[PDB]
Amino acid sequence: MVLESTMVCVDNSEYMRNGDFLPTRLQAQQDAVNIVCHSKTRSNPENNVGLITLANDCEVLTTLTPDTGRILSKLHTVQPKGKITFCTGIRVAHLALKHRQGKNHKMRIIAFVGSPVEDNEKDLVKLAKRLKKEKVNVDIINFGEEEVNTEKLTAFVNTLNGKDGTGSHLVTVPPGPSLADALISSPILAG
Amino acid sequence: AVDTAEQVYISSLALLKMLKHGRAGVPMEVMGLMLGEFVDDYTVRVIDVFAMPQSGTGVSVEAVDPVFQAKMLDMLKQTGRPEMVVGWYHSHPGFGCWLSGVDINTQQSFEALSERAVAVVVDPIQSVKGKVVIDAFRLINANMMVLGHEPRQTTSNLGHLNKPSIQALIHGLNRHYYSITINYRKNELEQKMLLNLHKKSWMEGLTLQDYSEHCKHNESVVKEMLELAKNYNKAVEEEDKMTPEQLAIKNVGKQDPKRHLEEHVDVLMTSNIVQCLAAMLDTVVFK
Amino acid sequence: TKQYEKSENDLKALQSVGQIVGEVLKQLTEEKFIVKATNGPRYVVGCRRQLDKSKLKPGTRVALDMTTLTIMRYLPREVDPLVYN
Amino acid sequence: TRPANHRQLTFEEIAKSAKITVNEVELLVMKALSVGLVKGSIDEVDKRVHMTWVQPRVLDLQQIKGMKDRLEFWCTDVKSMEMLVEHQAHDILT
Amino acid sequence: THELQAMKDKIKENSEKIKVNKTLPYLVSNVIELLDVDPNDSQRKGKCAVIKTSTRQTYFLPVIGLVDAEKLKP
Amino acid sequence: AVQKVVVHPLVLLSVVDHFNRIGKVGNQKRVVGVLLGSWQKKVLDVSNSFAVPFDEDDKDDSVWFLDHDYLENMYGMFKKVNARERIVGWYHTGPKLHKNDIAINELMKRYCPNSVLVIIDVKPKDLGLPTEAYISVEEVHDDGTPTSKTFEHVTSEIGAEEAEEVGVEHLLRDIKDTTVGTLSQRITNQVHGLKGLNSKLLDIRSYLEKVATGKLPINHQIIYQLQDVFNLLPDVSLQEFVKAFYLKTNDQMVVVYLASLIRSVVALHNLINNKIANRDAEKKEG
Amino acid sequence: EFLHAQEEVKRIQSIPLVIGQFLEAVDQNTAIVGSTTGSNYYVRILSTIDRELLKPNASVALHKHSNALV
Ligand SMILES: [Zn+2]
Repeated sequence: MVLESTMVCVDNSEYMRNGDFLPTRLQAQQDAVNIVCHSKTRSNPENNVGLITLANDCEVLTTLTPDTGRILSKLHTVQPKGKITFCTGIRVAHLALKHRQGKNHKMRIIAFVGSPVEDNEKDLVKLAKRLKKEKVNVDIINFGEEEVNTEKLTAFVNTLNGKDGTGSHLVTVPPGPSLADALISSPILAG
Repeated sequence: AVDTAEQVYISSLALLKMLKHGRAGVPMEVMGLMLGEFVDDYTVRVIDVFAMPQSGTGVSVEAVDPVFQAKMLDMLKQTGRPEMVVGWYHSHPGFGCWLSGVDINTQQSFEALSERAVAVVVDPIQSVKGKVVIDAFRLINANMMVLGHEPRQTTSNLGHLNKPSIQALIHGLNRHYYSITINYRKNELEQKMLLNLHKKSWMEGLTLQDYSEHCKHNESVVKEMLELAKNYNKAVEEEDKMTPEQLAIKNVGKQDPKRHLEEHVDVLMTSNIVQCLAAMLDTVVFK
Repeated sequence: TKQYEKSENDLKALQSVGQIVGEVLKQLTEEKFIVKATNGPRYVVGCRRQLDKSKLKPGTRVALDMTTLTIMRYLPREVDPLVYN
Repeated sequence: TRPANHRQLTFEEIAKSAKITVNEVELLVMKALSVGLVKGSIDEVDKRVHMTWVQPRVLDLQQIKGMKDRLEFWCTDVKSMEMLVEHQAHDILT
Repeated sequence: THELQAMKDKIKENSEKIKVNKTLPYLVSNVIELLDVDPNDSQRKGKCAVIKTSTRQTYFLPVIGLVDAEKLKP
Repeated sequence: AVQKVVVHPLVLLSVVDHFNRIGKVGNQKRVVGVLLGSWQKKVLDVSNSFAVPFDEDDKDDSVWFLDHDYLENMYGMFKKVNARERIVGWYHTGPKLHKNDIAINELMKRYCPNSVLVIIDVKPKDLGLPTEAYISVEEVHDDGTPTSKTFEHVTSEIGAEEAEEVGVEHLLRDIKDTTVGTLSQRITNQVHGLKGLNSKLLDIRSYLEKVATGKLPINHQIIYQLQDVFNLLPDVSLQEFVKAFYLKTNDQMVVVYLASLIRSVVALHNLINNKIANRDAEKKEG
Repeated sequence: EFLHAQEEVKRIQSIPLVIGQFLEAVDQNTAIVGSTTGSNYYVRILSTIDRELLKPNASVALHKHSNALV
C-alpha cells in the first residue's frame, strides 16, 4: 500500500458551530473525521492520524496513532469557539509530522477551513515555498462560509506544489444546501 | 573458531543502569539485559543497558518477556539509536556475584540465539567507593573439549584480568567459564562533569553554597565542637603527658607510638578557616 | 472494575518485603545498638531518622531492615497464647 | 539615609523631626516596632533610640552605579586578598 | 466511558502478575496479627503484621498482602 | 510545595547521553525528556528518567509536542520493574528556557499534581553546580494582573545513595581526596569567593543593561525593593562592630594558644624519641 | 595516598558488624572465635590492634561477609 502519515485538522473556529450542515457542523465534521479515518484505515494499516485545533491556541490532544478511537472521543465536547488562525495551523501539524519514528512515511496533512481568514497573501506564499522545500503535500477541503469561490486558498493550493506534484486538491463547499456526506463523497473516490 | 583477547568498551550510562537496577532490588537478585554492538571477535562494546521487569518465576530464562523485547526495541526505534541486543546481565546483591545453575541454564539459550552474549554481574556491597566491583563472565564452549581450552594471544589484558585470581568459589567457575576485561572509554567531557558532580560532596554543593554555608556557621556553634576538641585536648593530652615518663621507665619504645599524634592539628586547620573566612569580613563589611 | 484495580494497587504495595522482627537488647552509640535475631545472632545497627532512643529503650521488641538491618519500626508487646486462653 | 551604622539615634532627632513630646516618642517608635518596619530597641537613659535592620522602600540609575562601585570594590577586595592567599601556597601544592 | 474494558485489561494483566506473583503459597507458615500506624514524631499511614515460618523464624511486615485483616486472628 | 530537589548524577547523564543520541544527528534546539522523580517528603529526590524524541518549530516558536505512547507504556515499563519510581515532571537542556516551555508542564499536569521542570546543561562551563530547577506555580502578581505562571527557582543539589556512589567515586581517579583541612577549605575560598565576584558582577551587569536596553518593564517591579535590600546593610562601624573586632581577637586567643600547646607536645614527643633512637642506633652500630 | 589508605582501613568495614563469642588468641595476628551463632573460626586479626584490648575472653565484632577479627 501507499506509505504516508495523514494529519487531520478539525476547524474549531467560532463560525463552525452553526447547524447549516445537517444536523450541525460539529457532527458534520465528526462524520468528516469518520470518513477520513476509516478510509485511511481501509487504505493502509500503517497510517497514523492525529488531530489539531487550528483556531485560538494550537494543541494536539491525541498523539499520532493509527487508532482513531481517542480522536473520536475528542470530537465530542470539543468546544469550538475562537477565531480562525491559518498560518500556524499547517506548521503545527508539520511539527507533529517531524516527530514520526519511521521516516519512510510521506508527510500528508488534511485540513478544513470553514471561516474567513485574515492571513495575508504574503504569508501563504511564504508557507507555499516553505512546503516546496519541505515536500509536504497538503489536501485541504473547504467547509463553511467564506469568500465566494475562495481565491487565496485556491492560489495557496496551486502555488503550494507543482510538477506535478500529484498532488494537492482543494474541495470547496458548493453554494447550495447539501449533506456533509455529499461534500466528502467526491474526495473519498478521487483526491 | 578463532579466539583473541577480548575487551569490553563500556559507556558510563551502561554502568549507571547496571548499579541502579542492582541497587533497587537489594537483597533480591534482579535480571537485566545488555545492549550494544558486536564490532569483531577481539573487541566488543556495550553502549546501553536496560532492565527487565521482575516476575514470580524469579531469575530464569523464562523471566525474559518477549512482548517486552518487541515493545522496547520499538521504543528504541523511535529513540535516536536503535542498536541490536547483545547479551544479558543479572545483579547479585546478596553474595559474591557468582553464576548459579539457572545462570548457565539461560546461558545455553543466550549462546544459542546470540553468538557471544557476555554475562555480567554487579553488586553494590563489595566496595562503597574505590573499586570497579561488578564482575564479568563468558561461557566457554563445551564442544571445544577436542582442542585446547587455553587461548588467548596478546595475554596483556588476560594475565592482568585474572589477578586477584578472584577467590576460589568464583574461580571455581574458571572451569567452564572465563571473565572478560572492562575499560572505561572517554567521553572525557561527561566524565569530567560527572566527576565534579560527585565532587560536590567533598568540595561544596554548588562549589559556592556549602562553603558559604561554612560561611554561614563559620565558627558559630563551630566553637562548640572546638570546646569538644579542646576537651579532646585535655583528655588526650593529659594521657599524652603520661606517655614520655613511662617511656623512661620501660626503656624505651614499646612500638608505639599511641597515636595520639596529629589530631588537633586539623582543629588548627579549622583555625585556618577561622582566620581566612573572618578576614573576609573586612571585604564583606567595607563596600 | 475500579475496586479490582484498587486491589491491584494494593498488590503494588506488597512487593516490598516484610522486615525482620527484633528485640533491642541494649545500645552503644547513636549508630550502634545491641540487637539480636530470634535465632540468636547479635548485631549492632543504625536507627532510622524519625526515632529517638526514648521511643526504643533497651530490652524492647522492635524490627530491623532486611539488608541494612537498620532500626525502623516496632511494637512493644505481642504473643500468641494469651487471648486464646 | 545615613551611611551609618551608627544605627543608634537620640531623642532630640526623633522629637525634633516628629515635633512630638518626649513622652509620646515611646509610643511612636515602639508602634513602628509593632508595624514590623524595625526591630530596634530604645535606650532610655539618654533617651536614645537604637535602630536595627530597616524596612526597604524604593531607594534610581545613579544607585545602580554606586551599587556597582560597592560591588566592584568587594570584587577587587576578594580577588586581591584571596589571590594573595594561594599565591603563598601555590608552590607547596604541585 | 469505553475505558472500563481497558481497565479490565490492566487488571487482567496485573492479575496475571498475581497469577505468577500471588505471591505463591509455597512455604508453610503461621501468623501473629496486630494493628499499627505511625505518628511522627511527618505524619504517615499504614499497618503492620507478624508471621511465623516453617524454619521457626518470625518477620515484621506491612499488612498482608494479599488477603487482608479480614481473616484471621493468627 | 517543592522546596529543594536532589539531582543524582544518573539523571543528568541520562539527559547528556541523549544529547549524544540526537547530537550526532544534531542539530539545533534542545534535548527534552520526561523526568522520573521520587517524593519521600517535602524535599524532592530524583533517581531515574527517560528521554523522548522532541522537536520545536521556530515559526511558530510556540509549537511543541511529545509522544504520549512513549510516556505511557514506558512508564508502564519502569513502574513495573520499579514500583517506587514515578514521573515528577520533565526536563530540557536549555541553556535558557524560551517562553514556550510553560505549556509543556500545563499538558502533563494531568499526570502529576505538580510537575517540576529541570533545566540542565550538557557542557559544563559556568558558574557552578550545573542544571537548574523550576517548579510550576501560579504566583499571580502584586499588580493584580490576570494569573500568569512565572516558574519559581528551586535550589538543586547533587547527591547519591549507595551504588550510585560506588560508580562515580571510583570513576573520579583525578584529584586528591579530600584532603581534609589543608587544600580543601582554601580552594573553596578561591572558588566560592571568585565565582561569587563574577556572579554578582555579571548579574549587576544585567541589572544596568536591562535598564539601558530591554525596557519595559523593567524596572518595575522588584528592582526598587531588591536594590534597597542591597542597601539594607552597608555595613560598617562605629560602634558595636568595633567591639566585635577585638572580641574576635579574643576568640582567636584560645585556638592559637592551643596551637602553641600542640607545638610543645609534638616537638617534645617526636624530637626526644627520635634523638633517642638516633643516638642509640649510631652509638651501638658505630 | 597512605593517609587515603588510612581512610580506607578506618572506613572498613561495618557498621553494621556482628559481634561474636570469643574464646582465645591462638598465635600471632590470628585467633579463634565463635560467632553469636556459636561456631569456632580461624581468622587473621585486624592489623593495627593485635593484642592489648583483645584479651583471652571478650566478644569481638566479626566482619559482615568474612567474619574477620576486628
Ligand atoms: Zn541468579
